[PDB]
Amino acid sequence: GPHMDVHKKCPLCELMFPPNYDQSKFEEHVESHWKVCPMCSEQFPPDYDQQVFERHVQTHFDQNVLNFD
Ligand SMILES: [Zn+2]
Ligand SMILES: [Zn+2]
Repeated sequence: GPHMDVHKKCPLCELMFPPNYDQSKFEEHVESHWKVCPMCSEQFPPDYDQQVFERHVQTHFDQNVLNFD
C-alpha cells in the first residue's frame, strides 16, 4: 500500500473498506459482483448486464421446456 491505501474499494459498487482489510475478502466481494449463475456456477463479469444475466438464469428455469428428454 502507498500513501493512499484506501483504494480498497470494490470498483464494482464502490464499497470502501479500511486499508487493513483482507485482500481475499475483498476479492470475494468483487467475485460477488461477478454475478454467479447457481446453475452454471459461473460468475459473470460486472461488465455483464443484469438484464442479460437474469434472462440467462431464467433460461435455466426455462430449460427449453424439459418435458422428459
Ligand atoms: Zn461491491
Ligand atoms: Zn447459467
